[PDB]
Amino acid sequence: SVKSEYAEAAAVGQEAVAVFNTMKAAFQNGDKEAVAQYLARLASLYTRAEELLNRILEKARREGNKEAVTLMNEFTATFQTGKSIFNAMVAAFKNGDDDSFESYLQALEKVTAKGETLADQIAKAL
Repeated sequence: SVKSEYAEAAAVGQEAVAVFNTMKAAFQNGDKEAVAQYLARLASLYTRAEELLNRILEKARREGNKEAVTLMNEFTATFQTGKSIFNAMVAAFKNGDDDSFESYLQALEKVTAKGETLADQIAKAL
């Protein structure tokens, strides 16, 4: 079902949350060796989630589920905000800019925590 696919994409999302929190602890400890690996893992997770969310949106459209389309449009636009912030973090790590890294990390956390309200309504609309 579109709903089973949504639950799968939500689980990938929660996987990225878990890796993000481990990455934050490593950043705070100064384990540059670990942060680089977590960043690569997160990028692969975000790429997968984006693909899954897009397939779900296109299926909702083909089903004529207007309400799910609206919510998925709003959700994917916010997903892109987080992805822009994540890309900025990746660049800041590569430049050695821990100050910017922390700032972007904090921003990505609240773009993520504020997207929580919408993920719940998407499940119910699909």
